[PDB]
Amino acid sequence: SSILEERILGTSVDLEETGRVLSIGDGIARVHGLRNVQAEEMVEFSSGLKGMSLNLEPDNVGVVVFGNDKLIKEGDIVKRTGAIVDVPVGEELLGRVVDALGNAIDGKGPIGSKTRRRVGLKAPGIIPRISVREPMQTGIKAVDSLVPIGRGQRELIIGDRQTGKTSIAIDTIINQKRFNDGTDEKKKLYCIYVAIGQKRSTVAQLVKRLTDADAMKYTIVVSATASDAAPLQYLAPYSGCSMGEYFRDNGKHALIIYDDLSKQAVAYRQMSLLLRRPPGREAYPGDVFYLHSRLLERAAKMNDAFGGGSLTALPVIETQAGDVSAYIPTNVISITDGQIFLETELFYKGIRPAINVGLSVSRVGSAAQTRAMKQVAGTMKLELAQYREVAAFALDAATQQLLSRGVRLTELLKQGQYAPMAIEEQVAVIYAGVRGYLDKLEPSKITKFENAFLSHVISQHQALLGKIRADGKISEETDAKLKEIVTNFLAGFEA
Amino acid sequence: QKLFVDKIREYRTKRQTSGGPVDAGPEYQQDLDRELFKLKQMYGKADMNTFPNFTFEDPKFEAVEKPQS
Amino acid sequence: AATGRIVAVIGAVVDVQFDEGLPPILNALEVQGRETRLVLEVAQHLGESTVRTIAMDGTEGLVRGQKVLDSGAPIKIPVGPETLGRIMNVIGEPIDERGPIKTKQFAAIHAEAPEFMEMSVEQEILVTGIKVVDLLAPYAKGGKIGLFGGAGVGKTVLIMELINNVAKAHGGYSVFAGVGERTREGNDLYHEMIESGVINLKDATSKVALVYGQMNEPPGARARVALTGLTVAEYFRDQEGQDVLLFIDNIFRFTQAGSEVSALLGRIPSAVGYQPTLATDMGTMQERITTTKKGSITSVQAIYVPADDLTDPAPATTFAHLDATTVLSRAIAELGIYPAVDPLDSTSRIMDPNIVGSEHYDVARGVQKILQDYKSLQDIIAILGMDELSEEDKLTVSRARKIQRFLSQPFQVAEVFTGHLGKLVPLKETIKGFQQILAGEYDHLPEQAFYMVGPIEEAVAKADKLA
Amino acid sequence: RKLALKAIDWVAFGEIIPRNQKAIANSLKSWNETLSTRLAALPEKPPA
Amino acid sequence: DYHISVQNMMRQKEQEHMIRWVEKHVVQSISAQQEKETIAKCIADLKLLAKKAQAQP
Amino acid sequence: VTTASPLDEATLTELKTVLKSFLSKGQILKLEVKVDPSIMGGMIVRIGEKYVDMSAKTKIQKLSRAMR
Ligand SMILES: Nc1ncnc2c1ncn2[C@@H]1O[C@H](COP(=O)(O)OP(=O)(O)OP(=O)(O)O)[C@@H](O)[C@H]1O
Ligand SMILES: Nc1ncnc2c1ncn2[C@@H]1O[C@H](COP(=O)(O)OP(=O)(O)O)[C@@H](O)[C@H]1O
Ligand SMILES: [Mg+2]
Ligand SMILES: [Mg+2]
Repeated sequence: SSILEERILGTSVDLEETGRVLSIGDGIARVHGLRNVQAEEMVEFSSGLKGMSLNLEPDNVGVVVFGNDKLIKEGDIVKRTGAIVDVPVGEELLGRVVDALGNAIDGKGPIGSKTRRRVGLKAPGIIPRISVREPMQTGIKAVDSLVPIGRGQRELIIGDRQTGKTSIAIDTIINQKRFNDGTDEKKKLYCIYVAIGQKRSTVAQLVKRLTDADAMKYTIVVSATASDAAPLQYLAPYSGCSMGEYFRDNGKHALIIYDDLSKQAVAYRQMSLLLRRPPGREAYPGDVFYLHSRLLERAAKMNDAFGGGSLTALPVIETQAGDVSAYIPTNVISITDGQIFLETELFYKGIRPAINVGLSVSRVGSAAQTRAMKQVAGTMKLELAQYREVAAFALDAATQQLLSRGVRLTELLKQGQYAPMAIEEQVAVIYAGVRGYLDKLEPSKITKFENAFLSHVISQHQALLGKIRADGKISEETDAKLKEIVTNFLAGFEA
Repeated sequence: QKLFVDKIREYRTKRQTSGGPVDAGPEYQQDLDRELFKLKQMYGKADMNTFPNFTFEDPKFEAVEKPQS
Repeated sequence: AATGRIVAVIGAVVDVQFDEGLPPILNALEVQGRETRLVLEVAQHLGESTVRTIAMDGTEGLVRGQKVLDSGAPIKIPVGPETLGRIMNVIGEPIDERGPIKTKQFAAIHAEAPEFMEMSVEQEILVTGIKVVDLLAPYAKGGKIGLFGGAGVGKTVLIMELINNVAKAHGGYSVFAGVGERTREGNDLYHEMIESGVINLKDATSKVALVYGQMNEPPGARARVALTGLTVAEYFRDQEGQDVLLFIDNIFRFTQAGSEVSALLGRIPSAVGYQPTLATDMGTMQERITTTKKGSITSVQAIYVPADDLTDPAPATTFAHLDATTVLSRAIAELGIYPAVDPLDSTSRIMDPNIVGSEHYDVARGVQKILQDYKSLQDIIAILGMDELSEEDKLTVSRARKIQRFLSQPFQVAEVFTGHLGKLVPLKETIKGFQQILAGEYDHLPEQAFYMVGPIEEAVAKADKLA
Repeated sequence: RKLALKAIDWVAFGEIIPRNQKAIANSLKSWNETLSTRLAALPEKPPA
Repeated sequence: DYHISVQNMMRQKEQEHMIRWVEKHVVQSISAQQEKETIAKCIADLKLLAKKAQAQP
Repeated sequence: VTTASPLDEATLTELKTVLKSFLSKGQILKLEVKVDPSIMGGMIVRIGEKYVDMSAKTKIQKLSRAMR
């Protein structure tokens, strides 16, 4: 009872500058009035809505609304706040779900923040940067061994609909728990997820999936669903990048994900056409390239004079009927540092996740990769490269052995869902395959062997894994041990 | 200030009630009962302090009992 | 409340000028001096005390200077438990010649979507008795379902089969909304629902309500019927605790009708002639058909693809609002396989081992892999011929061709013009029948014995007769 | 609870008299592996 | 867990209804005569407030 | 100047006296007296592009307690 009395217990009025509305329709308002108004400045309406001014013309100002427009009507009053649009920032936002402007929608309560930051800022130049040198681990076997990713990089995920793009990011987010539940702060990573254009129930299921694995304690979710106004979907990614930049400048590392960048361009096209600007190709605005180029340039690796922080990005794109030579995808292909391709034909042939290893690339050259993994992955590259060039015809000395090894190697890369692996276990499981210990078993039974052998190795040989983790490389004694373990378990495992 | 003090006075008037809202509401009790029933159905039926304790035997006991043993 | 004057009439767009008391957006207005009621809806505020509206009926006979009166609220329709067994229209007037509808309360068409904290995340399965759907892309309870297909491929036969199989045994209510379709089909549906017993004319035991606006109406009406159905669907979910089934026929006409007025409103067309606001106004309508912490709604929608094109902007933005997809193909229908469901292009959200079980999932993945492999040999067979293949390829070709036949099925609603008898298969029999074919136990039977039958036992008997 | 089991060599275990006992050993492999997996899955100490 | 959840739900419902009652009775209590007398007091107060604001060029 | 009820002419000339004080450098102010009873009570003043709102709009402020 007294709580509400104290809430109402805690009123000043002052002059303000004002314009009057001339017209209103379809979310665009024409305002007569305001004289000393800056470009890209936030204004406020009578009822409580908010807007931003983009067109400054001799006789009127064009204002876009951040919400519904059924309450604005001709003759109303508009005031100017005096500040360019900005969002709250800090580390009190961890574990919360907020909208595009930093308002809680999860029902917990107000957010106690002390800092604000603009959404449109410039990327770091040439001096404050340094090379990329540290690894970013995901838990996917086919990614950590053939398409490695460093800290400070940009990587593209591109494919058709219903191929598996979201689950890669969901698995990547979960894997980071084993580092955040530790001691040293030089190997922790924070995560940010941004949803653009999706429906609410999918986001609810995603949040429930995250909270049952104890991962919400270090994640931030920013959502602008399909029922929101176009300006909010247009503004959402920058509002999340500005939240990510806070960690980068204080010696910490962070990760950000933009889901369906293709759905921001449609909102930009809708917003621009209603402002009476001429169209272009497919009625897109004339500068859709500059919309993403200034966004994907803000991820960088800072040197020691500025702290040593970093920020990583993973955009997502969708293509129509597997057409990679369209308008929008070609723009974003030429900006990033690499891409991962997903296909339906591989999806229906039992290859899940459906990664096309013949086209996926990573322009880092394995500069940031553990020493142990290189020894067993550099040799798997050659095996698969030589397998692909022969084993597709729609002798025994060379050909039969080649595809006998290749069919075994393909089966090793398949993996389940919501279960990433540590690095050393992947090293062991690949070490078993590459050396030829499994060239006798029928390929149909490889997965059961993988599962049983992993469980046995985890339980009975916990001391061996620590050696590989601590040393970072294999040794003669370790190599001696592994052969005996593998041969004995293979002999005993025949069921 | 004037509106604030008026609302404070009315909040104190609300506090003057012996118990419950001034307007009990013909449907407030019905809505509360419906919500409680939905919560009970979703969470399952539970008694005040019932603590059952029943222990089963060993399931699928595997032995060496065989003709060749 | 206030009076205006008509200033311009062009097609289905009318402009009014108010001396005082400018009405707000989305209010309804009434025209004075007509035999039949005519209602207008406010859309824009132009300036100089003028508004631009959209009509809900024909606009022939209007003269500049005529009087228009204000109402003060959006369109309101009668809603309640007495709409069961009746037929309404866009603005809630009875068209079944049985008198007025006496309900206690009314409701407005336009509202807002449920918030984020009211969502439910439970998932179950729904059994339909059709082999392809249950085996490959099963449905769910309280989810959204869409049926894609061209013209003449069979969407409405499937909708009527689903009605016949599911609606009758349901314990809750049902709502059918028809947008932009044939009138004679509505008459047929009304008469057969009278005959079955769902609609009762002498008591209060009906369990369906009907709302219609067909393809003989001006575009203003066809852009607003689906919300009229949505309102009566939502009343049974919120005020009462009930499970509701909602059937919508050709929701594509909701989008097409909106682009016939975009040009008259003074906008720049975006792409293939569509209006710039195509995704936002679809998202506004779709987000209201959901399941909350007060009830459940199950949706079945039929969608149309122009000129057999799946990349058209209209059907390409509906994929993101569904939980299960069923795509129909003309090429399959040419070969005589009914229903013509494409097995390599249909998905569902609950196809995972931890919901449907391991065995079902393994069988589905095996049949999909076998189907995919046979598609990659078409170029060689089409030119060089069957003789160039090895033995294993011939075996895979024979097994895939046998599997394709067994996916067809006879429907009960098609018995009149096909000379067959309807069938209904349980789930276990389908799983076991596909396991047996995958295991090769029936390699000694002709491929023509697996055509238009139910359970697997009927294949051996038809093969035995066809010796 | 705490366990005290004896390590075995399955290579020599297969050498013991297998006549008319192959099925028993095949079942024993499954039981011995699966029970160990289940035991390792859950902590021996009582929950919190 | 069950009992705690039920009690919390009851608390939330009561808070919401009390807020609604207070606001509605504020609107109801405000009467035309109250408005006249309060508007006279406000004429004095707001004239002084305008003097205060105008004192700051 | 906008008000819910018609203010007295003596209060009107007092208001003119203080409004000229705000006007400072300029000419004779043009006063439009408007009586809108929609507001519960208060006073709304516009002077060029300046704008001060002192009316029953504070109910929204008191309603915001429910949010926080
Ligand atoms: N490794 C995997 N094993 C099994 N199923 C998988 C795997 N990866 C993805 N799937 C399944 O693939 C389907 C599609 O996955 P996902 O939701 O990631 O697709 P998407 O590319 O995001 O699609 P959309 O365009 O609809 O958003 C889901 O049913 C998911 O369970
Ligand atoms: N299951 C079926 N069995 C036999 N014929 C069918 C079946 N489904 C569709 N057809 C054919 O399609 C025609 C009806 O098409 P229709 O369902 O009206 O297509 P749409 O739903 O696209 O309008 C019928 O004349 C019939 O010949
Ligand atoms: Mg996705
Ligand atoms: Mg049809």
